[PDB]
Amino acid sequence: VHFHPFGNVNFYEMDWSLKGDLWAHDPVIAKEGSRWYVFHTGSGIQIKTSEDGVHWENMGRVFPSLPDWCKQYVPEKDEDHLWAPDICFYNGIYYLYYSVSTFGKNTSVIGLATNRTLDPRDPDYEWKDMGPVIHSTASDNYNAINPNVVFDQEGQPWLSFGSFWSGIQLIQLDTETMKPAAQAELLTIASRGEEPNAIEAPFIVCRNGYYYLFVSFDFCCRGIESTYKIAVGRSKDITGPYVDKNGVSMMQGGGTILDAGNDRWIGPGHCAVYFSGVSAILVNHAYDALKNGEPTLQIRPLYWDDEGWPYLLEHHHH
Ligand SMILES: OC[C@@H]1O[C@@H](OC[C@@H]2O[C@@H](OC[C@@H]3O[C@@H](OC[C@@H]4O[C@@H](OC[C@@H]5O[C@@H](OC[C@@H]6O[C@@H](O)[C@H](O)[C@H]6O)[C@H](O)[C@H]5O)[C@H](O)[C@H]4O)[C@H](O)[C@H]3O)[C@H](O)[C@H]2O)[C@H](O)[C@H]1O
Ligand SMILES: [Ca+2]
Repeated sequence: VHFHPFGNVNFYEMDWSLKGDLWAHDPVIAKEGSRWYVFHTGSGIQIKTSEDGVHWENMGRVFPSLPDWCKQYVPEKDEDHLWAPDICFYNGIYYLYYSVSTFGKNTSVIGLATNRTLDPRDPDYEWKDMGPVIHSTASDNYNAINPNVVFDQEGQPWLSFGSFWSGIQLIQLDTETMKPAAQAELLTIASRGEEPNAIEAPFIVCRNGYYYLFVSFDFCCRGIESTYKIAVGRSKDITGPYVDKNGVSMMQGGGTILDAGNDRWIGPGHCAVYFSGVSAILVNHAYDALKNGEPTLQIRPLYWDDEGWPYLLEHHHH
């Protein structure tokens, strides 16, 4: 399943000196035609576009206003900022997942919107509100935010999500609804194993016979004091057990650190990983120490070593 398509594009041949409107947190990317799209956290889900992948402009948003049903799930929410979108392309349809929540609480719902095209100029454009996907309340020990969809080796879709509480959750989706399958059960597949369980934002990819689970550790959303980092583990089965490069279980704080940030780019996290041919990129945000800690889009080539583990090189100089 080519659920994140990018064409003949070779990410290792592009110079990723990003320009333009770069302010963002919790970014994902998609490409339709020759146009690239970044979906990120903000009013009604915020959208940027680019004709090359490198020069970005703010383009629009997914919802003019919050869908009405959301209030039932999160009655205390009184603004229209939707969090941590995820995008995938399946059966000719775009499935956009997003989070409705309030900060520090686990009364939350993940919604689904669908579209035939990502382009508002295209007369087929219409984000159909397909309603709720999965939710959490105070009686749950997980938080229904931060969705991610992955396809397993048998082409079955799966949803991972989570933030704090018991950690990262996983549940099988139905291929028709792209919502959790009838009697499907929620599994916890990662956790720091203790309090406060600062693990969130899962992103799963399948490469060379392993599922790789990327996550963010520690604390976002504090500008220049954010302590966010990007960590990774892997499993032969999508249901786990996920283990880091040192063999430590990701259900016990395991995870190899991919990026902990530098003197400029503080607290990198909420990442997404995409492939095109034999190339890959990591997408995330980081808090800009030279611009008042403002969350900033980052896109970098991501390499894989001979043992199958991902790694980043030093930042180029521009
Ligand atoms: O930048 C300017 C503005 O941003 C944009 O508008 C919307 C904003 O983006 C949102 O951030 C994205 C989300 O951030 C991550 O998770 C955030 C929170 O972390 C957890 O809460 C943190 C903390 O711990 C809580 O308690 C922990 C649990 O309680 C125990 O019982 C349990 O055992 C513990 O584990 C505390 O209450 C709290 O202090 C929460 O899970 C989550 O709320 C998500 O991953 C991202 O989705 C930001 O918040 C929005 O306002 C605009 O563009 C711009 O104006
Ligand atoms: Ca995500």
